[PDB]
Amino acid sequence: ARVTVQDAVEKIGNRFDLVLVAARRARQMQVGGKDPLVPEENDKTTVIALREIEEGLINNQILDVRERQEQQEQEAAEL
Amino acid sequence: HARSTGSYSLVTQQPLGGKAQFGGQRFGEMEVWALEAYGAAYTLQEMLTV
Amino acid sequence: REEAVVWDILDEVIREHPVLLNRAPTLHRLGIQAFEPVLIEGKAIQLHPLV
Amino acid sequence: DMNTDYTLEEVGKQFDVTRERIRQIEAKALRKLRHPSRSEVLRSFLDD
DNA sequence: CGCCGCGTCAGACTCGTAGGATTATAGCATAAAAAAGATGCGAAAAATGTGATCTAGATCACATTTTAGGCAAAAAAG
DNA sequence: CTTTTTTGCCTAAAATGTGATCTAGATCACATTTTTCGCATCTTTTTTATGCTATAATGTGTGCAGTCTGACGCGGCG
Repeated sequence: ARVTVQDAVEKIGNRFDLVLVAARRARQMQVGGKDPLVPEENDKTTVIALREIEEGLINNQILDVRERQEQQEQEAAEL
Repeated sequence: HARSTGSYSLVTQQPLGGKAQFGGQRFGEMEVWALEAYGAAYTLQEMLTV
Repeated sequence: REEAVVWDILDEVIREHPVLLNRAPTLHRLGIQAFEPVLIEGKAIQLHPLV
Repeated sequence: DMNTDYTLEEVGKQFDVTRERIRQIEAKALRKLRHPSRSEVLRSFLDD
């Protein structure tokens, strides 16, 4: 997955989509501090973004669902 | 030469040139046309502005 | 001071931190590229020759 | 933490007219602080 | 209509190298405005001075009590 | 049997313990003389805005460009 960004575009369909959503996710990981799912293996967040996108775990859709559910529950618990 | 961060211009606040004064490296605009053909809007933004 | 940890950390960071590459004239799109870093004991960038 | 400069008598009325026991409390605060308690983090700014 | 004169305005990119300017041109006098002190005003605020409140160790001839070991003789070893 | 080593005694002797009873120390919130400071005067002191000088004097160029050039506009230019 390191030198090759190939599988990520046959999964999604676009370079631009994978780059954008990956920068999003690993910004929520770089500064937000959420955990990974696939093992870490001592490499900067870029690899883990690419890998998580490569297996069928994260995508803009699933990011939307996760942030939706957690924020809705946040609004709920605030009251 | 390398240039991390240092002096800037005065009218334009822009990094300078020349290793003698710790010069940033200019990019011609055709280097920009490159990522026009790639589409790197955020790197574009970066190197334009900040 | 040049502590060894400086370099240990630097190798630690430089991992997976990609970089750009520019010759002039950047006439067409491929007159610049983007590679992964690897460090060297000298003031002389190496590169893959074929390009 | 203000745009202000308060040093004297106004304080005397807001809190206590006493003025030079405040000086004694300057000596206090140095003693509370200077004796190596929190000096070490200042001394990195000593080179400033 | 089909010229003619004339003018306008473009001339591939990212680096490096040196410091650097010159001519001549009137004179005096006045009254005004703004710059360095002294003075001074000895003022605001650090020192000094009010007297009554408190307190932890300090004492000497006793009574033990340890030290204190100097001798000599009792006991242990040569 | 003689030596020495030990302890206990003699014999002289320092160290321990009574606490009761003061006494010089230090506190302690608040008024006074000194620093020498800051803005208004003077007060010079320098500097600066302004004002005249009565033989006589009457049209530049001033140092350069080396003239790019091909196409197209546009005013003419007929």
